[PDB]
Amino acid sequence: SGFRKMAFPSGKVEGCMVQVTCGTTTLNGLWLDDTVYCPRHVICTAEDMLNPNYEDLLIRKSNHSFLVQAGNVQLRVIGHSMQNCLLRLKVDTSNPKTPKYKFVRIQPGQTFSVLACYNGSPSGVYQCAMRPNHTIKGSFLNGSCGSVGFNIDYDCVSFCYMHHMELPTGVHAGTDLEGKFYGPFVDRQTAQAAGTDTTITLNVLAWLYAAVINGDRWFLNRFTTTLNDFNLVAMKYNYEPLTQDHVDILGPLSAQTGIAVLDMCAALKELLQNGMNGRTILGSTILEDEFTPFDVVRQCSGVTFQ
Amino acid sequence: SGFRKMAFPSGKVEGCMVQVTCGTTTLNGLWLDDTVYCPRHVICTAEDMLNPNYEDLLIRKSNHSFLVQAGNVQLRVIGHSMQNCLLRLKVDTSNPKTPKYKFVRIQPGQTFSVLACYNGSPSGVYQCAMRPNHTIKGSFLNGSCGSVGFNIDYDCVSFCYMHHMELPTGVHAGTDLEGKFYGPFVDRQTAQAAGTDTTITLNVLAWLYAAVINGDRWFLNRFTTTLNDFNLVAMKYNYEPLTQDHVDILGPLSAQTGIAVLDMCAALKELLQNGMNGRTILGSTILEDEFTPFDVVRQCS
Amino acid sequence: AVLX
Amino acid sequence: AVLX
Repeated sequence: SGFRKMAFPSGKVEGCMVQVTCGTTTLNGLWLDDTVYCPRHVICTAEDMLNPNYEDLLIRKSNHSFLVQAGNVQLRVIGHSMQNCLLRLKVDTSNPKTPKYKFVRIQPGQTFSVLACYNGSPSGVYQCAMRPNHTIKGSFLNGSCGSVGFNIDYDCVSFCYMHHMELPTGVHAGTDLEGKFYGPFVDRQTAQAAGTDTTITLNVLAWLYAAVINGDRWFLNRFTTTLNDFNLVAMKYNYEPLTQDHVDILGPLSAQTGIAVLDMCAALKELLQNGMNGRTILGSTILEDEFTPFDVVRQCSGVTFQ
Repeated sequence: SGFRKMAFPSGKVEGCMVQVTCGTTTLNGLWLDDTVYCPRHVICTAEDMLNPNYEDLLIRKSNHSFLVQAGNVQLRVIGHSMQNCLLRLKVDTSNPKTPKYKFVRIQPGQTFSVLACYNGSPSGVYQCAMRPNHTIKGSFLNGSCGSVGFNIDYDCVSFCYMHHMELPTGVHAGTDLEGKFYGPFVDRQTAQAAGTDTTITLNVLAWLYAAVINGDRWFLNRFTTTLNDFNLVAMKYNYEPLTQDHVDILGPLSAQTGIAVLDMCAALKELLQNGMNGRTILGSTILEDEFTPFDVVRQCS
Repeated sequence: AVLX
Repeated sequence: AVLX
């Protein structure tokens, strides 16, 4: 028993982390087969970062100007190009630790694990969510760019995030593994701000289902609501509007517990307007929004990875 | 910026996980060099669990009765012995994935990462603290026994925990890697109860330093306090008493934030007495106590 | 307690 | 924003 936010085991990703250095700029890269992926802003030293013309700035760079380091070993770069906001280095050695993998672009609300790295050295791992405002509330210091987010399915690593920057509010922005940013953000040290964020309603509902699955069910009531009536209430508390698509995603959790989604929405509505009144839910005093419906199934089902 | 309940990367430990089966019982084991460590209760049946005698049960086993598998592959057990509440199985081949490691017994209040496993396969990794009552608030299903807790420094894994049991309140109990239980628990299925838990004051102060370092500052105040005055209050709220040693430990974070430890204590004192009133600290509406000072320093450098 |  |  118990219910914890868990990261995926990070071994398969650890085996891919390398160090990429241009001049005095050192950040992390992702080594898969004979390609190293990293943030293109690695090529910038000093204040180049204000308004870089990456395309031209890159044209000057040579292969020997990239110092790629994997453990105690320097990897020989034999090619380089740009793909959107990512640099792609071709090295002369295919990574023997390459796991089965996939590049995916995730949707706002979806969760993933982040392996925080510095100088190519994995340092910590944590679970987080892509916020509705397209940022993540991570924990990153200087030199963490190139750190990746990922999920694991059976034996396949789905890479879904590479870290590029910290916004003025202390939250974080980055790209998919095709180099395309999540959100309207661009990779320059200009002024950019995150939009107002909302609570991930779909995930809260999943978590309430989690609670019920674990015998924590005091908040359930004998009423229901229409979707529209739920949204009218929830949006006042800064919750994402709930859609019929979301309702369908909660199907399996609804079937398992025998609780219709709108009946649960009625529970959630009552919880928002009245608070908990001292009680807790899965040991939390707060309504949790970083577990997806699928996270809940995976955990309550002891899913493992090969 | 930002502050997350962060675990150590689990790869070095993943490469040590194996499956140990006895008759109809399967658990996880830890495979280092040519030894596999697992909980001794792997040799118990349904009947044997109310009051097992592990010496009796163990003598009735041979090497051949232990099925050890690394992935799909069976490892030949060529030796067995008991070290407290652990079984040690010698196998005829060495784990090339064995990291630099050591076994350490941690103290209550310290933190470590847990690699939750089932059938020798990693499921997830999460960070937690050893409660003052020696339990862990874990997430463990059937078959998770043998999962280990660990810390990493440089390239050296310090194994500090192996999971054995779930108590009736639903919290967790285990041993160090010599098989000695944390707390007065035994590996048998009798009603056992955890001592009343308490809040790890030292960690709460560290976490308030983490808050300050990330701009969360509203709880600070002009006051200061003495150690004794602080303790008289915290103890009313079931907080562990703070000692000079604990004050000293908070020194570096004190220096970094320019907030005196006893000033931070006064802040905490007012929080305990007045509550938080709607407000949050680092996203939480309660005081977090599963971050040590060293954890805070590491993450917030 | 349950042996887990 | 800061390129981290």
